[PDB]
Parts: sequence; C-alpha cells; structure tokens
Amino acid sequence: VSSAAVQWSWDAEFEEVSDDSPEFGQPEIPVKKAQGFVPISIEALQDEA
Amino acid sequence: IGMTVEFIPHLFGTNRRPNGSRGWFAYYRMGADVVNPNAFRLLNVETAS
Repeated sequence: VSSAAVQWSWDAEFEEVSDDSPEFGQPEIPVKKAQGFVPISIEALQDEA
Repeated sequence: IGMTVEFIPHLFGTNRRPNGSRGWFAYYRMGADVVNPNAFRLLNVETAS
C-alpha cells in the first residue's frame, strides 16, 4: 500500500476546516520460477570420484 | 503549542442527524517575524521579460 500526506492550512479564528483525506495506491509484484536439470548414468555415479 | 489530535465520535449532515461518519481534528499554533531587517543580505537574480 502507498499513500501521501494530508494538507494543512493556516486558518483564522472561528474558521471552518476543509477535509484533507489522502489518496491511496497499491503496487504489485508477481513471483516467478527458474529451474535446472542434469541426468547421470548409474555406472558413472559409482565410478567418477 | 504542539500538535494535538482529537477524535470526533459523531458527525452530522445537512439535516442535523447522524450521517454515519467520524473524524480526526488537529491544530497547531506558532508565529515568527524578522525584527531587524539590516542584519541580512539576499541575492536576487531577476530575469528581465
């Protein structure tokens, strides 16, 4: 979630205020995948050190 | 005085009955001015039309 600050103002005595509700936004980040694979022989897995 | 925040429990509408909303009121008091104008110097780079 993201937003900004409210805006103040210099007012006099008995002066009505004005609403200062801020606005909001929303960033988004998707999650993706990566992979690697290698096949080996049985004889080899036992011979190579 | 510093920053004070207040919680108004009940707002009204154009017919002086509750309209289902609340609020947060805040205010601040301070003031300043320059006493001796000759203890400063200010450079003014003004662009001719």
